Amino acid sequence: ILENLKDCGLF
Amino acid sequence: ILENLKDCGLF
Amino acid sequence: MCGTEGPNFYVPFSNKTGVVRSPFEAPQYYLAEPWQFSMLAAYMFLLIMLGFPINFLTLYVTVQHKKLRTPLNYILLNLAVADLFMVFGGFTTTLYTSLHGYFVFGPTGCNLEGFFATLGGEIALWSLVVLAIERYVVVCKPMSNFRFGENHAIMGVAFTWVMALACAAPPLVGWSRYIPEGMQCSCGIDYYTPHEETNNESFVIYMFVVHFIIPLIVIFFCYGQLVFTVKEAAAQQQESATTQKAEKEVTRMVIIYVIAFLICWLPYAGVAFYIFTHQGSCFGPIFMTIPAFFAKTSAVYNPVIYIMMNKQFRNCMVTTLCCGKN
Amino acid sequence: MCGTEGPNFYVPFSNKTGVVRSPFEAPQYYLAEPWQFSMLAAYMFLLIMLGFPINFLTLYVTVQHKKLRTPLNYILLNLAVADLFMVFGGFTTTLYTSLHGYFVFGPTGCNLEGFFATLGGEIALWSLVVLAIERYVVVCKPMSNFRFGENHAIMGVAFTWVMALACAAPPLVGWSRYIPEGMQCSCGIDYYTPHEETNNESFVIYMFVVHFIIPLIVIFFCYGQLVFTVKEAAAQQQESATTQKAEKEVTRMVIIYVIAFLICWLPYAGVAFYIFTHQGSCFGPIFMTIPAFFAKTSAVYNPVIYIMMNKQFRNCMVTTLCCGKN
Ligand SMILES: *[C@@H]1O[C@H](CO)[C@@H](O[C@@H]2O[C@H](CO)[C@@H](O)[C@H](O)[C@H]2NC(C)=O)[C@H](O)[C@H]1NC(C)=O
Ligand SMILES: *[C@@H]1O[C@H](CO)[C@@H](O[C@@H]2O[C@H](CO)[C@@H](O)[C@H](O)[C@H]2NC(C)=O)[C@H](O)[C@H]1NC(C)=O
Ligand SMILES: *C/C=C(C)/C=C/C=C(C)/C=C/C1=C(C)CCCC1(C)C
Ligand SMILES: *C/C=C(C)/C=C/C=C(C)/C=C/C1=C(C)CCCC1(C)C
Ligand SMILES: CCCCCCCCO[C@@H]1O[C@H](CO)[C@@H](O)[C@H](O)[C@H]1O
Ligand SMILES: CCCCCCCCO[C@@H]1O[C@H](CO)[C@@H](O)[C@H](O)[C@H]1O
Ligand SMILES: *C(=O)CCCCCCCCCCCCCCC
Ligand SMILES: *C(=O)CCCCCCCCCCCCCCC
Repeated sequence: ILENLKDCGLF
Repeated sequence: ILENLKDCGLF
Repeated sequence: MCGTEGPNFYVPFSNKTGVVRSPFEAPQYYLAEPWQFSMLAAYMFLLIMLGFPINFLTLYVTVQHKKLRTPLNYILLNLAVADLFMVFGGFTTTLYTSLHGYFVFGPTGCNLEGFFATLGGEIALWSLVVLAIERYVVVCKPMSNFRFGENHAIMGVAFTWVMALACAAPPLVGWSRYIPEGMQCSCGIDYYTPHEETNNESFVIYMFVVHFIIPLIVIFFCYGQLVFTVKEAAAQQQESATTQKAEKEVTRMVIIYVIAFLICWLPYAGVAFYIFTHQGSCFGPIFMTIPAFFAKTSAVYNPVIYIMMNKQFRNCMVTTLCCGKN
Repeated sequence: MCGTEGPNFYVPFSNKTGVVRSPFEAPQYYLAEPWQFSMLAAYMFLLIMLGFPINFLTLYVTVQHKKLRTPLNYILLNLAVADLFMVFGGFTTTLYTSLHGYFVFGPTGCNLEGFFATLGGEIALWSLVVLAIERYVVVCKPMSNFRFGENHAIMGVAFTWVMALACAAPPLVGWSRYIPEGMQCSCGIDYYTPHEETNNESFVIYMFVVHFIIPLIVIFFCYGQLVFTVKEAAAQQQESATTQKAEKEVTRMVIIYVIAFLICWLPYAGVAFYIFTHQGSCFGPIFMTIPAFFAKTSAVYNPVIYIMMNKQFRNCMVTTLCCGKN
């Protein structure tokens, strides 16, 4: 998920 | 110098 | 019987002393010492001070940086713009009027000031909602083969605008109404007066339900789902320390998002309710200010939480602020 | 003839209208509209808001973190403590008195409020000086075989205290004096009135010379030397990109340190001087406020520059603020 997490700025 | 620089918090 | 009534207002004071004057007309120094009007102003200043930079900088940085201009970021810009209405439409107006001790701009003034201050804070709210929905979609991948694009981002934003008009516009044309609230220097929605000629009673609920509980639920669902999805993916991948951090840090944030959300809208819902359900009850003009104190400060702390604490955005600030370098 | 005189004060207004009252006695709403007193208060609030956190947090973090408790950091703690006197001794007092419109605590009030507000800001100044001296010693290695220890750090601090008393104490016992300055809600040193019974003329210079130019020079020397030493070491070591950054970033900071220092003390020196050298000249009570506006805000921006921008300190804040983690 870490990819999408980044796009959302959540991680 | 980079050592002392660090101790002073300047770099 | 607690307050004073007039055509377009309601003063939380007993005119048995014969001292009560229209808030469109004279200083309400009987409602509260003048120095308390000063502190009100002090505050409005504060929120302008912090709130205008923080929020404005957000648009600015989004200009210097190409990496910020992504669909998943649109709603966040909505969020800052909203906050700016909250500043210029509310905070600054109220700084001026507070300094007179009454709502100098009359009822039209009250309608505008009320409308933008209200519009602004609802866009912000629905931003926060739309946001969580997108993050849920993108991450919980609830619809298969679905990728979130610019055209969704656009509706996302539009939808907050429509939602927000759905609440700020009614009072301007008969369903509920705008009146100087609190110490009468600002103008909010009417939700404490049972003013039949406009059906405050009903709007109040519709407000409560559509504009509080819906959001509350959605936001809690979407983020629950997400703190679920990510907590699961972590378990299924212990071997990774990064995925371990991610899941841990994503939780920490969603807690914040939520806590901070109750802090903003709980007071108004808490009061609106308690008032609705204790109709024979007198409420101070300072105490009537409490719920609005919380709701306004979010124009500072929402940027901080959803923007300054957002990894992407933060960098470009520190970069921009520290002069192109660092 | 421009002002009004009294035993222990000087009001920047012409009592030909017969309206001027002692600032220890009645609101000076003729000196300035009341709303301008409100804005004064608004400000004092601001500086308390930002200034008290920032500075207090500095002590706090230095407690949670063992890596901060080093000799090269003592003077920085001095700096925060100073700022706190500036807050509680000055900022908050002035918030109270501003809200009355006159210096309610009388002359003793004026002596205290003046003394701590003045003591505080001089420790801060001399901190900034002592600091640059230490950084020069440690880095320019001007004395061979010399290592800076805790026992130097201690004097360093003591010396700022002595220096500071050397300026705040005289006015309390006859050389110059403390009087409500500006819009008369705060109490500064007397430097614009030629009050022979206390020799303001002389102290003013001694102030100007010892407590401005000395610092100014020292600070400029020590940092010049240092931006020298480091610019040289960089050249002599091109092969290193890190030493390249260091020298580049060290310059950027020393520029700031300096710019920011003039911003703080230039106005008071600029005014003190222009007044000394245009003795037949009338100066507004708002304009008399300008120099002090700059000098007080440093209780916000000095922590930011010398502490929040200090790499060590910053980490432990972000750590402490974000709850043990990050
Ligand atoms: C609150 O107090 C007074 C007394 O009831 C009201 O003011 C009077 O209004 C009439 C006109 O309607 C005037 O001729 C009197 O001179 C007023 N008296 C005083 C002392 O002001 C006032 O209207 C009431 N306020 C509200 C909001 O209705
Ligand atoms: C400024 O204005 C007035 C007039 O010169 C001064 O007040 C008078 O003071 C005497 C006592 O010394 C009183 O009996 C009068 O009643 C006062 N007049 C008024 C209108 O207040 C006042 O002292 C002057 N202020 C200063 C700072 O000296
Ligand atoms: C500064 C003034 C502002 C931001 C006023 C805003 C007031 C609201 C958005 C009130 C709305 C609500 C109720 C009236 C009752 C239930 C809770 C809300 C948030 C839906
Ligand atoms: C808030 C009030 C404060 C901090 C007042 C401070 C005023 C001074 C420290 C004034 C000192 C100076 C002069 C009077 C003239 C030359 C410049 C200074 C800084 C030495
Ligand atoms: C939308 C509502 C989201 C609620 C999220 C609640 C998350 C609670 O998350 C917590 O995470 C810790 C690890 O980080 C665990 O040790 C705790 O047991 C767990 O309760
Ligand atoms: C105490 C006073 C210190 C003054 C320091 C002035 C430093 C000016 O430093 C600047 O550094 C740049 C590289 O970073 C160079 O390109 C400029 O030529 C140089 O003027
Ligand atoms: C480009 O590199 C500029 C870098 C340095 C910016 C330093 C900013 C310090 C701001 C301190 C707080 C100032 C405002 C206080 C208001 C009351
Ligand atoms: C531990 O991890 C806590 C982490 C989150 C702290 C979030 C703080 C947000 C503060 C926003 C500004 C609040 C004050 C506004 C005053 C007018």
